This record gives sequence, structure tokens and C-alpha cells, in this order.
Amino acid sequence: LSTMIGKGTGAASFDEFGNSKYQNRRTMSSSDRAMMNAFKEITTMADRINLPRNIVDRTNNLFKQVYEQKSLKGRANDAIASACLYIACRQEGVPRTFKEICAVSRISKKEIGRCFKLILKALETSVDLITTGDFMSRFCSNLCLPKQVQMAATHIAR
Amino acid sequence: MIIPVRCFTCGKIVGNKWEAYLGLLQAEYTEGDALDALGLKRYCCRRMLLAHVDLIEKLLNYAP
Amino acid sequence: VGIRFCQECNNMLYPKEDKENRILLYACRNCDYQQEADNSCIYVNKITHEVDELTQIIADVSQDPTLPRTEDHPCQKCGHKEAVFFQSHSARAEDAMRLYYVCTAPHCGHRWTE
Amino acid sequence: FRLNLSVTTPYNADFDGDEMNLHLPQSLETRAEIQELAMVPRMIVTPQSNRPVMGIVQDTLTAVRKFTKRDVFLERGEVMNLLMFLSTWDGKVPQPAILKPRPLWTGKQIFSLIIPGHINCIRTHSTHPDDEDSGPYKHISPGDTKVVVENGELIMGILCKKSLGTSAGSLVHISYLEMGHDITRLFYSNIQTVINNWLLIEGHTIGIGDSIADSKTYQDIQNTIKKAKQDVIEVIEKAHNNELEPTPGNTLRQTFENQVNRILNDARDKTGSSAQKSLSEYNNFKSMVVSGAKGSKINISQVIAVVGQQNVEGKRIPFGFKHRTLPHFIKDDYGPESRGFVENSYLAGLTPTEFFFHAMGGREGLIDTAVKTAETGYIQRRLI
Amino acid sequence: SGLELYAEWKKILLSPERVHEIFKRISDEECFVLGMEPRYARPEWMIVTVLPVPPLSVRPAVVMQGSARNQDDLTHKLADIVKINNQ
Amino acid sequence: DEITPDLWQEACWIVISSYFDEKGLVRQQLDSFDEFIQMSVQRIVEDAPPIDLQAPPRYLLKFEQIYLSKPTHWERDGAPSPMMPNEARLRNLTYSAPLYVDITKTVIKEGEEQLQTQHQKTFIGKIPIMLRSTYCLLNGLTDRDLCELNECPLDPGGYFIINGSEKVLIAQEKMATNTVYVFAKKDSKYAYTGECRSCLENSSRPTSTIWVSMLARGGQGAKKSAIGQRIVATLPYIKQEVPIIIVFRALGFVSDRDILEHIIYDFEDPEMMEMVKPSLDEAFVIQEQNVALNFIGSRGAKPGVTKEKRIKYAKEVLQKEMLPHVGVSDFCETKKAYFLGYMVHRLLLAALGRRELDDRDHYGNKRLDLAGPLLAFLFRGMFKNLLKEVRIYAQKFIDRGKDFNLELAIKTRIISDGLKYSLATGNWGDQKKAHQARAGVSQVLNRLTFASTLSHLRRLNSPIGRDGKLAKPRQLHNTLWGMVCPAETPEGHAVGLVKNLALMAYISVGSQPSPILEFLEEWSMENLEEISPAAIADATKIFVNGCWVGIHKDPEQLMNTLRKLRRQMDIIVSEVSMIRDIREREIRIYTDAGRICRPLLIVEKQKLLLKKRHIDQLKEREYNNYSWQDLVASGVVEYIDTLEEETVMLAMTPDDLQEKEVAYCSTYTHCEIHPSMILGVCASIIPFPDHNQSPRNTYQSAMGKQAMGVYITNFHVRMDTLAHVLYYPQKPLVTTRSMEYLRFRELPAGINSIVAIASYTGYNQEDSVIMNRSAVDRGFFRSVFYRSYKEQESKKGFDQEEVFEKPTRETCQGMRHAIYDKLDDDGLIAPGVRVSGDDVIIGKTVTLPTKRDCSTFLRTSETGIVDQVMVTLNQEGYKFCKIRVRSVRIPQIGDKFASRHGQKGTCGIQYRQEDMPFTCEGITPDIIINPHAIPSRMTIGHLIECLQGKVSANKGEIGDATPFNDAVNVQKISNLLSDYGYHLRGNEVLYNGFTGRKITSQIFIGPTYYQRLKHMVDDKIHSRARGPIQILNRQPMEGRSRDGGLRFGEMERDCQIAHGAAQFLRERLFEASDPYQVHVCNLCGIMAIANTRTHTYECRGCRNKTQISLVRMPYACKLLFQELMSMSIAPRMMSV
Amino acid sequence: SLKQRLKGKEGRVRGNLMGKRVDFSARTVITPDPNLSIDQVGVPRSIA
DNA sequence: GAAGGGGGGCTATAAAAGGGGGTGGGGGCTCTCTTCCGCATCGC
Ligand SMILES: [Mg+2]
Ligand SMILES: [Zn+2]
Ligand SMILES: [Zn+2]
Ligand SMILES: [Zn+2]
Ligand SMILES: [Zn+2]
Repeated sequence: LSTMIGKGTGAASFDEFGNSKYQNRRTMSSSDRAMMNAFKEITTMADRINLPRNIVDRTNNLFKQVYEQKSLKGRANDAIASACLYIACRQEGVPRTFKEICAVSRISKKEIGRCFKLILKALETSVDLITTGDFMSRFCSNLCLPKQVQMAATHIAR
Repeated sequence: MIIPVRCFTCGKIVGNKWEAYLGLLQAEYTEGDALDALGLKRYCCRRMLLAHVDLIEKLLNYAP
Repeated sequence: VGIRFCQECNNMLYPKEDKENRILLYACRNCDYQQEADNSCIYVNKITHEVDELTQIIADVSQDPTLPRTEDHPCQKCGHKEAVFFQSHSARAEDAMRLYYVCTAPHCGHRWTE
Repeated sequence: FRLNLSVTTPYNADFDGDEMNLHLPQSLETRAEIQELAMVPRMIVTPQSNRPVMGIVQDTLTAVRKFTKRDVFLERGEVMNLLMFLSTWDGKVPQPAILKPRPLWTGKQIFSLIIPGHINCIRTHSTHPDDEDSGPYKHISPGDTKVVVENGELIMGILCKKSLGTSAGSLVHISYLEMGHDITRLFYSNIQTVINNWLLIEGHTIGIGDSIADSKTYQDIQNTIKKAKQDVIEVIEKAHNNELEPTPGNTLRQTFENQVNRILNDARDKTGSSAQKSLSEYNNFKSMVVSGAKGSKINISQVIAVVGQQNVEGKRIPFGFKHRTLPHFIKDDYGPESRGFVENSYLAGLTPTEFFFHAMGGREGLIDTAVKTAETGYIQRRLI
Repeated sequence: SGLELYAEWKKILLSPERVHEIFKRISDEECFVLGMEPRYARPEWMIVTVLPVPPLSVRPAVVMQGSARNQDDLTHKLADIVKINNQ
Repeated sequence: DEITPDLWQEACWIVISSYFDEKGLVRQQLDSFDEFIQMSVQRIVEDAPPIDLQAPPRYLLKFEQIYLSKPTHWERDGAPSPMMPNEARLRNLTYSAPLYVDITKTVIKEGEEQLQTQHQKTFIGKIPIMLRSTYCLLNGLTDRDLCELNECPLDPGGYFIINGSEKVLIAQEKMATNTVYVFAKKDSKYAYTGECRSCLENSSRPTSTIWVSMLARGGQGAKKSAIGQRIVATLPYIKQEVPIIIVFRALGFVSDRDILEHIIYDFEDPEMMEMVKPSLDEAFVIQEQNVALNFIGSRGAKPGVTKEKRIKYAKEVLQKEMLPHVGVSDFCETKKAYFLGYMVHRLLLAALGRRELDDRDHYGNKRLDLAGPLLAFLFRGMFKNLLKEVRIYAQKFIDRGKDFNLELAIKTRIISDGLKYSLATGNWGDQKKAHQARAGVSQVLNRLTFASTLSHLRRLNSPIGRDGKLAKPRQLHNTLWGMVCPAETPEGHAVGLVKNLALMAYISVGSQPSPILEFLEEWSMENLEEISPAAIADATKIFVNGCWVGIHKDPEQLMNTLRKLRRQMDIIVSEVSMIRDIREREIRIYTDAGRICRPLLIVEKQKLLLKKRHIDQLKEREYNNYSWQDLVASGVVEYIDTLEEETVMLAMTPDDLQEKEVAYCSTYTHCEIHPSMILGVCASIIPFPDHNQSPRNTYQSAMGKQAMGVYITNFHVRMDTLAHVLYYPQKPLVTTRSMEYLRFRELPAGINSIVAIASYTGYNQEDSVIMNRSAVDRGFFRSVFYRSYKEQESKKGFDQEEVFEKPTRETCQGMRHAIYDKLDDDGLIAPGVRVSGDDVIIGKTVTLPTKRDCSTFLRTSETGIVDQVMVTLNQEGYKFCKIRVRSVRIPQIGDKFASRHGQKGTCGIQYRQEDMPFTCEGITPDIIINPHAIPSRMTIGHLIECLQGKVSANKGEIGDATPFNDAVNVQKISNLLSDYGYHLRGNEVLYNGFTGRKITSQIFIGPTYYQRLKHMVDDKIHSRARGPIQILNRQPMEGRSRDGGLRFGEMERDCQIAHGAAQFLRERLFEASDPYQVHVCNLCGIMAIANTRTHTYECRGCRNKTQISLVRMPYACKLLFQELMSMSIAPRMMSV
Repeated sequence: SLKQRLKGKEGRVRGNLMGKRVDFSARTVITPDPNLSIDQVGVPRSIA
């Protein structure tokens, strides 16, 4: 916890030549700084595909455990964040495809899938298998299909 | 929202006169004539119907 | 009282005297130009400054719809009956309630004070 | 929280939503402090102005003025009802002022029972003529406007704010100085309970009828205003023709405003007095003004005759537009209407320009009230 | 100039430790002349050598919206002081 | 043909009806927002420079076109769906529309090959949508369609829904930009100061202000006194004042003749010439443009290392930072010289006394920033941030040699959250920069009453800070006529600062001056760059939006042509102001937003252009297509702003002021449609407001906002935190014409009451009221209080989560003495269950790091029935529950009631029908008010309404109480009342209810519209007896809802000192607040360590533990001494 | 800061020592009662 | 010339080998009181 120095007001606040003598200093930990950047990346991806804040919060918690567990220390943080975002969607019952997560992430599908496997191992957790009905609402709504067509597609696949 | 059952001042029953009052106005009656036709002589009772706003009709438009 | 600029660099000409001739001269500072002075008055300061307001009045005010119009003060020049009257409303007068009349006839911007 | 009406004045309290705080002392020593030092009866007379801080108020003050009129007579049954509300009553019914043809008690007789002890007080009614003291009826007042309480009995006079309000020498003040706080406490409550219950008989209202005046009065008010308009026009012509000589110590603009304001102020005073004369003895506006309960002669004149000049910062309505007060006036219009003189009464209603200029004047009072609360608060703290 | 003292005769930055050394050498009798009781106020004590840390009750953390303490402004400031002096 | 006076009253209200049928009442809100979405957003994106990347390959990005879709909500599964406003309110969503932009990406690879790709409709964020605006879902829906969506057709819109909170942007009042204003400061060192707040077209980088000031003569000196007063200029980004003549030299005008030609347009005037002489001498040293530029640069924002940098910096400031509205190009020096000379010329006229000083309170010199300009200001900053991070992101990838994905470069949070945050909190600007952020711009919409809702959507905020005190801005300026309500203003610190629009007032949305400038060029207007300065004297300057465009030698013809075009709507739109200052030889044309205007009837030759044919066409407003806009097209009615009103000769009415009479004004230009339009929404419901003292009208405008009624027709669907609904609202028996347009009949906020003005039992004294207990038993002023409680269960943290469940006293750690039995198995109380104080309606448990109790406790005073229990997912996707508790409020003693004339009063007692006084007909008053409330207040309109109400009820006709109506008089009303067998003055013989005896005085009694105010005693009664204490000070808590104690402040403390009650003073300030004990060392007065358990007391510092004294002091005194110790002070408590 | 806590109307000294919130206090609306003595106050049963 | 088809690469799985490169983590608004400067005055 820390306080940031505000903007100068009078002449006493400014050095002999313009620049303010009291300047903010970067006192954030490297671990916290990286973790802060990952959460910013997690929210940026979530907004791209309009994910609710509860899924983002689950993703942020997932990243903190993986980041602290340090089994994925060799992998890029963005890939871990992308994989955590994928896992959070599965855990919440609204899975996104690896391609859908890759579209909102600079990380490729292959690297997300690899980090996804490691995160599950590191967390000693699992995700329920995806079913055809887990995507019907989003796919049909994005295609602008009526509810009757969506129900028919859901029944056909099941 | 709905026509009060009694006149606030004297307690005369006015809740059975709103539909009749509306019908009389539909029959080209003036408001004063319609109130007289309904027997509302005291201006306290005439106040009840003359100034009533039937918002319950609007509320019935919203589906339950 | 008048203001002059040197014909050379068009800067302000300021008064100056020449001892040899003892005649007032107007000399430009940044130019060295000199000119013979004909007014002989360096400046006049008007404390009362009873400037004739009629000069300050604009004949176009007759076109103002919000100014009152009177037919009881015919124009002295053209004889037009209708005229528009108003007060100076000019600061530094220290007192102003008299009316200034302007003829409403177009092309006759005559102005007077009763 | 339920309060007696008399303590509203010391608290500066009203019943339009005011909230008051209760503090319960938690020990005998602090309980005794409040009892012996801070109880309301001990607070009746303030050391700030060596006079009572609370008196008789809106209904009781208006009714006690009616009650103590010379021609108020009470029947046997009415009197016995009032004595039920007199806590200090000795239980003896006084001999009626009139015994035949019917037993009738006067209002002064019943009020004499309320007056504590045997105090002696001399006051004048608000409507007491100045020349009556020099006339042949100094001690027998034709109007009953001389208040004499002798030996604890109101022998003559109409009681009003002057003899029952928060003024030095008031009958309430004498009771405190003579009888003490405890007896004066009962004096306050007995006046209210007795005259409040008599007001149930006599009644008191205010309606449109009290805001109207005789057609003769309206003509007099209209003529006075019409003359005032011409007088202001004449002064304007003099100023326009440079025939106005500035008064020493004032500029020409100040001289013109003084003359115009003097003319319009006199017209407002003349119209106001004309309205007041037309009022009958039954007028309820006059009833609450003579008693001192509420309103003033200015309020009556404004309601009946003319609201009068509207001022902003002590001057007539300024030329907020270019040389005019509103877009509905010509430029340089110094007439009474252009600069905010309301020639209508509240009953008649204000014209749109008068309504707006009146709103400008009212805004000044609202600003002052907000300013006065904080400006004076800082002064109080620093003095303390 | 703000929180800094400059001594000009040429011009140097008058450090608080410099002022501390000057004040430490003022005699008790001289301090009395300056209107300072030596036993209750020495000029050097006006230089912050050791900073008092208020008790927790002076800067208590308030609980709101779950079991997440929100530290006091004084606690937040003390973190900056502890970090900079540690640095 | 022509409207005769016998038909004018009907004719004028047909005109007013058509105006509101078209415009409505929140048109200023909706029009401003529509302009921001339709034009400003596209302009801001277009005006953005293309992003150029170079680090070799070169990438260009251009944002072409903007697209906006319907307000959409995305389910947790990702399916989009249209977001209904009601769903947003219930689920606490933000009513926002997705924003898309077309972006073209062209890359140059240095191989002489160009690859261009367009990313059509790129999502860049979400814009909150104003309800019922062109981009709202409710737009273009019939009243039947709105009901199907659970939306009230009477709801005007004009507000945002941010996190379910209805938010209204208050119009922010500011001084007009690009206009030269000369003011005199009595105390300052400058005798006069002419400022100009110059802003770019389309409101680019914020306004830049330039001051031209004349030094005061206070300074005494042989040289200073002789020369006179010198003029200095305060340019932006310059520390110190710069002499004016230097600025002209820096512009490129060196010779004194050239500079004076731009300042003085008539050298024949010697008085003005002498005024500038002292300024010429001041800058005599500088005689070159480059020298002048260096001089200005020397004072620049940053020191210039070398002269070349100084000159370049000075040119930079003058080129763009000085008078930007005049020009921002490199060839605009001549244009700026003329305008700067005009500023000096204006300053000279003020100093010479030839021109009056400008008035800050004039609303011609004011602009109102509505939602559009407000939102556009935010969007410019956010879009720049969007491109800033797009550049930063793309720079990293282009540096590494790899191409960048455009979609991944865009951060959609920048615009979505930036817009949402400003509306959500009202802090205007940036969250990081909240220090300079304007506050209070966004407020939660007031839903107490429909009139309060309408009023909040038409509110105006003055620039002056509320904390600051100054009478002049708080005064009712003349120029507010027809623009701002003269009565509606809050009482207290905000008197005169918060205002409400007049009923027909309209705020200009703004338009481009290009068509006007082009027409002026086509017309015989000489450009400013082509004329000689000598020609300016005779000609009239032409200003368009504060920019001096040129001069004209025939102003009268030009104004007639301009007026003709605007009336025909040919080239000039209706909201364009054309002002000719005949005396000053200036024509000012204004086209920008924020100008307040009102419609006025045009008068030509003492005749209204409005004839009978227009009225007849309007009468058939429907099935005829004739509307208000046809009146504007026909040229019979035009909008007039405050500046143009100065030049307008206006007739209050046609029936009297136009007619031949004593010659007062034979040249009328305009006419009021009706004088009653000077009032706003709340003042428009006052009957006979021209018969009341003006402060009473202001008080009612405030009280009407607090009157119960039916605030909205769909109140059942809504779940508002607080809501008051009257059982039986009535429309007033005595109404105003303006009330038809406020929808007051549709949503009344009061009841018509038989009111007797009598002194009955003393229980109505001092603004108190006696109510009829029997009438209250019949539903008279019965109201419902609805209170909604929202609770959200959120899981955040490694193992911490919140759930809805019934907390068992053993399982859960936290617990209270309340009752948890009402809760259902799912932790939620059920509808239809009676709940009292200290009852749990939501069972919330947070897992302990077994589990703490965060359950929601019903308000202690509240005793109602659970009405609705809504469960859903909030905007964050968490389970969300709203519970509405319904409590019926029967009028009690202490409840506030007001008439429509500022006569508020609590109920002092309630008598039954038999106890109340009765007329011979058995009528008892519902309410008795004291006669003493009338005389001082002078609320004569109250008496007239009572008299008119009696006639209305007997006659059967709603009475008309429109203010300035000669057709209605007290005598006329009195004559009508006589016809119904009543005393003509409204008095009646009343009988005492206790005794049955006639009251000696006849009582004024009749129907009056009263309104129950929100303030109910049961919501204010509060008692404290040893409650909880706050952590910091250990003193009683604050607030009724927290069981806090009442403050015993300094004034009460001072009062008890005068009483001499030392012990009671000690009780209040010590015993009843924070009694505390400390142990103090005797040697040193510092607090010692005390261990009562071990009975060991030590003073670390004295090395003593035997002499320690116990001191009883307030805890706050302990905190003070400890806080003083934190500052190195040593408060030593000595017991000897 | 510490200085801000002590100064002002709401500061430690004026806001918590010269004046403070107290127990055993009640607040509610006031209404007339002509049947009470000048030295009496009518009090709700809930407050009592 | 659009569209379906065929062939082939990609994905993961383990494991070893050795080195380059990628990734992350340290480090060089008003009123009142006080202070400074210019001036004229004497003094020596
Ligand atoms: Mg009050
Ligand atoms: Zn009835
Ligand atoms: Zn020269
Ligand atoms: Zn002429
Ligand atoms: Zn010690």
C-alpha cells in the first residue's frame, strides 16, 4: 500500500528549470507489477468477447494461483492469462472454444492449449467435458437464428 | 388509482358512481349535470368524482 | 493635439525643439526623421471633457425598434415630424438625463438636443 | 414532540417540520442543575433585554384581544366552561358585571381571574389614539384602548401584544417580577387554555372577504396611483428638459431617483392608509394586526392597495438589458412600471412584468436569509 | 524554498543535519533567551531525528465490504516513510 | 384573417399545445444527445489524425466511419440480446450501445507496393444511450408498444441508466466562448480587463483564454503618472504579462501606424489615440518582429536554451495557443491582429466610458453545456487515449518486425469504462484527474414525483461553486425572462445557483457556420483580409460565432435579408442568433450550442403574422400534418436567444399592446405567446401565482418536488430504493393551462381537500394543521412507502465467497439479536411476509478465512410487508436479489402537508368527524389551517383557489388559475359562488362539533388542493440511549439509520456555559459521549503503560512504576494528545 | 494528515471535544399542544 | 472461375541429445499580518 505524489501547484514545487522536484517513483514489486499487468490483460480479453465480470474474477483468481504456484514460470504471462480465461469459462459452465479465446488473445491456440494442460496439472483441478449444447446459444445467437432453430440444432447435436 | 369507495368528507359511497359518471359524460352530459344526475349534491362528493383520475386503467395495460 | 507618423518608417512622431532655430519640431525616435511643427500645441488635457455627445451619436440609431419615437420634435433640417430620442448613457459624464433626438427620416441623420 | 405555543418564540420554533432535540440528564446532580437553573419558567425573563422572552401568540393573542373588548358578554354556562380551564381558580364564581335583565360576565371579568396575585400594570392598546391622553376622557377611554390592571383585576382596556407580548413593562413581565416564575408559569398556561376554549365559541378565520375593499376605496387607491404616475412623469420631463436642479450633496441621477422614490413611496403610503381606513371592525386582517399576532399594516396595504416598488440592492429594478429592464419596455424608460413599481395588490394580481420584478425583489430576501445564517454565525462564535 | 532551507552569503543547501548540529551547540542559557525552556523544548528537537509512529487506535483500519481492511491515511503515509528511509 | 381578442386566449393555447405536442419537455436533453451521437462522435473520429507507424515498413491507420447498434446485453454464455431499459434497471445493467468504426490499414514496405485492407465495423467500445433518444430502443414506439415493454408512456426519457441507476446530466452553465468581455476589477491592479475564452470549432483541445488588461492608475510616479495607463496582455503558457504592443510586433506589425490601424479605426479621434501612447512607449525597445517573438518566448512555459528555440516557441504559442478560434494556421496572423486590436479597441472604449462594461450575469454571455457537448468533451479524450494505446501497442509489434493485429491493438475498456465512470460518479473528466474534475454534473434522477422528475431533467447549474458566496450570481437577472423560471430555485446555499428552464425555453444544439459564412461572402460583405483598416470606421463589423469575419456597409439590408432567410429556413436554421448592435456598428451571428432561446410571435406593422388560418390549421393538428414546425416554416413564430432579445421590442399580449392606444410603442417586433411561459415545470402548477408573495412561489416549487402522488405509471415493475405512492391522487379542481403539458392530470400529486381556515382548538397554530380523522380512515392522503433492498453474492479471493442462505447461530461467526426465522431455505425472505425492525430479509454468509454474517437487516423503524423478491444476475454476472418492502403510511400527527402556495405544515392533531366543525349541510373540513398563516405570508392565491375550488366543485367545471388572465377575477368568482347558494366570499356558518353551537365568526371554507410531503414523522423520530460507538473517536455513531447520537455542538456547549450548568455540560461532553480513563506518569505528563490484569503500571522513559496517576478524560482528548504526540508535541498532563 | 485531523469545524478539537455526539438524546418533529404547560414537553412512548 | 475433392501438415505423447532464443526479473474568495526593497534623511 502506497501513496502517489500529486501535481505541483506553486513555484516551490518545481525545480530550478521547470521539471517538478517531487516525482512519483516506481515502488511496485516485480511480482505484483507482472500480476497487475496480467489482470489488465485478462480484462482486455474479456471485454473483447463481452465476458461478465464474474468470469474475469474467476480468471484473476486462477492466474494468481498459477502465478504463485510457479509451475508455468517458463511460459509467457499472456499465455497463462489466456489459458486461465479459457479455464474460467469452462468452470462457469459457459465454455469458449480455444479459437475463440485465441481471437481475443495475441497468443496462439497451440500455446493456450499447452498452458491449459499445465494449469490443470498445477492446480490439481479438472474441467467438465464440453458438450454440443455448451455452444448452441452463442453460435446460434451470433448467426441470428430464431429460438426454434436453436432448439432444433441443440436437439440434433445432442 | 381507483375511485375511492367513500367520499373523504362525509363518507357517502362514491365507488359505485364512477362508471355511471363516465357513461353520463358519454351521453353528452356536462360534468355538473352528470354529478346532479348521480345525486352528488354536497360539493365534497362532487369533488370526489370531478377530480378523480382513473390510473388503474393505465395499470391494467401492463401485463401481470 | 494631433498625431503624426514619420513618412519614412511610419512610427509615432514625438515633439522636439531645436535650440538653433527655437522652432517646435516633431522627431521620430527609431528613424531620426524630423518635421516642422505647425500645431504648436504638444497636447491638451480636458478634465471636464464636455465632448458634444451629438458627434458620438450614430444616425443609424433611428432604425432601433426599442428606442422611443416622438412626433412632437420635428427635425430642424428636413422638418420630419417623427424623431427618436434617448439619453447619453455615457460614463464619465457624472450626470446624464437629457434627451438626444435623431431624425427618423431615411437619408437625414440629423441629430440635436433640446 | 409536543410543545406549548408560548415556548415557540424563545426557541424560534415553528410547526412546519421543525425538529427539536431532547437531552435526558442522567444523574440527580445534573437533573437538579436543569431543574434549578434551566427550566422554562426560570427562563421567562431574559437578561439580554431585561424583558420576557416568551409571551402570548397567534391564536391566544388574537383571541385575547377580542375577548377583552368592552362588548364581550358571557352567559352563565359559557363562564362555567371557561373556569374549568383555570387551574388557579379559587372555585368562587364572581358576581357578574351585569345582573339584570340577564346575568352576563364580561371578558375582562374572566381575564381578571386569570391575572395572578394583585399585580398593577398600565398599558395602552395598539389602537390607542395619541390625543386621548390629553382629552377629557383620559381615565374613561371611549375606545377601551387604555389598559389598567389594578389589584390583579383588568378594570379597563383591550389586551394585545403591547400588554401580553415580550415587551418590558408587559402584564406578563409584571407577573414574573411580582409573583415569580411558578405563578407566572401558570399565568401563561391559564391564558391559553381559557381563551383557546372561548375561541371555540367566537371563532377566528381569514378569507377573501377580508382582502376586499369598498368600491369607493378602490377608486381612491386607483386615483392615488394615477396621480403618482403623473407626478413621476412630470419629474421625468423635468430631468429630460434639464429643468431638474440636483439636490446639494447628490448627483443629478441621485436627485431624480430620490424624487421618483419619494413620489412612489408616498403613493404607497397614501394608498395603504386608504385601504386601512376602509377596513371594518369585523375584518380579520385587521384583527390579527391590532392584536399583534401576525401581519402588519404594510401586509394589509399590499394585499388590498398596492404591492409597491420592487428593489434590488436598495435601488429600483436595474437595466439588465441595454438601457431597459425587460424587452417589453422602450429604452431609457424611467417610469414607475418599467423600473419595478407594482401598482396592483395581491388580490388584484400582478401583471407579467410586475410578477417578474416582484420575483427579482423576493430573490434578494432569499439570498439574504441564506447569507444571514452563516454571516452572523461566525460573529457569534468569535464573540463567545 | 518549500521544505528546504538555503543559506546565502555563496549559496548552499542547508541540510537538516547541519541545522541539527548548529542547534545541538546552543547553550541552555542561550536557549532560554530565545524563549525556549531547555527542559521542555530544545531547538535541536525541532529537527526530526526519530519519527513517532502513532498507535493503531490513532490510525485504525475500518472494515467495510467484506473482511478487507482499509488502512488509514496515516498508515499509508507511514509505508512511504518506511520505504524511503529503508531505501 | 386576423385573431380577435375574444379568440386570442384560445388561439394562444392552441399554439402552445402544438409546441409541446412536438417538442415535449426534455427536448434539450434528447436533441443534445442526438447531436453528439449523430455528429460529434463521427466528427471526433474523423478529426483524429491518421496513426502513422514507422519502425522500413510504414503502417497507416485511418478511422473512416462510425456505426452504433441497439443497446445490447450479452448473457454469460455470450449470446447478445437487445437490452430493454427496464431490464437494465432491474439487473443493474448499463444501457449502452456497441460502438463500431471502419478502420483502413495501409502498409508501405519500401518495395513500391502498397497493401490496403479495411477492417469494417471494428468494436471500439460502448456508449451509454439516453432513453427515448433516436438511438434508444424506445425510440419510435407507440404508447401501446411502450406498455408492452413495461415502460411508462409518460416517462420523458432524457436520462441514462448506469449500473441500473437513472442518471441525468445537469446543464452546466458557463461564460460564452469566442466573445470579448470587458470587466472592471475594483481591487485588482488593472483598471479594466478584456478577456476572450477562445475555443476551436467543434470544441477541440479545451478553451484558451487571453486577457488584455489596462494597468490601474494607483501607481504614483513622475513617469507613470505622466504617460497614463498601459495595456498588457496575459497570453496562455506565459508566466508574466506581456505588453500589448509587443504581441502586435510578434505578429508581424512593427510600424506604429500599422499597429494603431488594427486598434484604432478612426485616427480622427484624439481621445483614443492618447490612450495607446503609454503602451507604445512601453514596447519602444522592441522594434522587430523577431525581437518581439524572442521576448515572448523568454517567458514561455519552459525556458529556452537558445534564442532560436525561444523564437520558435513564441511563434508556436501565438500561432495556435493565442486566439485559437480566430485561426490556428500559419497565415492567420493578420486575422489575429485584427481581433487582438478589436480586444484592445474594446478595452479602450470601456476605459474611455464610450461602451458599458459587460455583465457576467447576462445570459447572452452564457452557455449551457448539455449532455451532447458534455459527452463529446469526454469522448475526445477517450478516443485520443484509444489511439494512443493503439499506437503504443502497434509500435511494439512493428519494432519487433512482425505485423500487428488491429483488433488486439484496440482496448475497448477505454471508451466503455470512461463514459460509464463519468456518468456513474458524476466526477467529470478522468478518475485519475478527479482533482480538477467538475462534480455534480451527473445526478441520480429524482423519482419522488412526476413533477420532480420533469424538473430534474430541466435543471440548470451555475458555474459558481456552491461553497463560495456571492449575491450577484444568485440574483434573478433581468435576462432570465422567458428562459429560466423566476420562482424555481432551491433554498439554502444553492439559492439562485441551481435553476430550471422556463416552460417554452429551448437550448440551441448548435450547427455549422459554414452556410452563413458562404452566404455572407456571396452577399456584399468585404473580407477582413482584403480591406484597408481605414474602411472599418464607417462599416459595421460582422462577427460569426465570435470570429470577426468581415465588414458590411449596408447593415440594415443585411439584417433584413438574414432575418428573411431564417424565417424562411432557407440557409439559416431557426436556432441561429442574428444580433445587430446599431450603436456599436456590429452584427453578431451565433450558431453554437448552449444558447437559451424561446419561441416568440413575429409582429410586422403592429400586426401578428399569426392569423386565424394558422389557428384553424392547428386546431386540426392531427389528420392534417400541420404542426408547430409549420408555424416556424410559415415565418409567424421564431426562436429568440437572450442576446437577440436586447434588440427585440416585444409585446406582452397582442390584444392590448398592439392595439391603438396612448402612444407608448408603435414599433413592436415580437409578441409573447403567453406570459405564463416564464414559469418552469414546478411553478406552472401554482394556481394564481401572481396573487402570492414571490418567496411563497419559490417555496411551493420546492415543496411540489416533494409531494407524493404517482411518480410514474409503471411504478409496480420498478424496484426503486425509495418510492412513495398515494392511494387516491386527484387532479386539482383549480388548475392552470400549463398543467396540461406537465401531464399533471395523468400523474397527480395531491388531493382536493375541504379546508377551513379557522382557529379551532389551538392545534393548528404556528403552521400546524388539524386533519379529519374520519377522512383519513377513508383513505384521505393514505400513501404507500416502497423500499427496495439489493444484495449481491460475489466470490472474490482464493477461498472466500458469499452465498444466500439461512445463517445458523452455530455455523456462522457473526450474529445479531435480530430474527432469522423469516428467511427461506435459499436465504431470501418470501413475498407477503410481515417484517418489522430488526428482521433479516436477506441471509448472506461470507466464508471465513467458519463464516461471518453479512445478512441484511430491515430498517429499524420500517414495518412493512415484503412486496416483491426479484432474483437475477447483475451486470457482473453474480446472483442478484432485490427485495421490495411495502409499508402503508396513514397520515399521522407530525406528517407534513402543503398547499400549492408555500403553506406547509405538519399535522398537529386529528379529530373525528363528530369533533370537527360542520356546516349546516353536515360538511366537515378535511383540514383546518390557522388564519395566522395567511397575513404575513400574503398567499392570496391560496384564498382565491379555495374560492374558485368551491365554484368548480359546485359548478362541475375544473377551474382555471392561469396567472395573467384578466378573464378571471375574485369578483367574478364571488359572483359565481353566489349562484350556488353560498356566501359570495367563501364564508360559511360553522357549528362547533363539541357543543353544536354556531361559531360567532363565519369560517372561510372550501376545496383546496393539498399534497402530502415526503417528510413523515415516523421516518424522522430517533432515540438514542447507550448505542454503539465509532472506532476512531469511541463516541456515539452518526445518523438515524446507525442509531447515532445527536450532536452536542459548540453552540449547545456555549449555551450551557451561559446557563452555568457545569455538571450537565460535563455529562453531555464527557459522561454521555466518551468517558475514558488513562494512566499518566507523575514525573512526566505522558500516558503510562497500564496492565490491570497484572496490576503493573510503568512509564517507559522515566524508569518508574510506583507513581502513576489515573486520569479520567474524554477519549477524544486522549486521541488529541496522542495525535499531537505524532507531531512531536508533548502534551504533559500534570496533576500537581 | 495529522494537521488536517485537528483543524476545522469537523476537526478533532472543535468536532470531537468542544462538541460531540451524545447518548440519551432524542429527535423528532414538533407539533403544537395548547393543553401542555409552558414547562412541559409531550414525548412519544417509543422515545420514552 | 466457383466449388468439392485429394494429399499432406498440425495437433499431442514419451525420450535423449546440445545450443540459441524467448521470457521474466534486477539495476545504472477576502481580510490581515509579515518581509523585502527603494528612498531620503542625517551623521561622521
Ligand atoms: Mg420551519
Ligand atoms: Zn361527501
Ligand atoms: Zn521613422
Ligand atoms: Zn430630418
Ligand atoms: Zn514519566
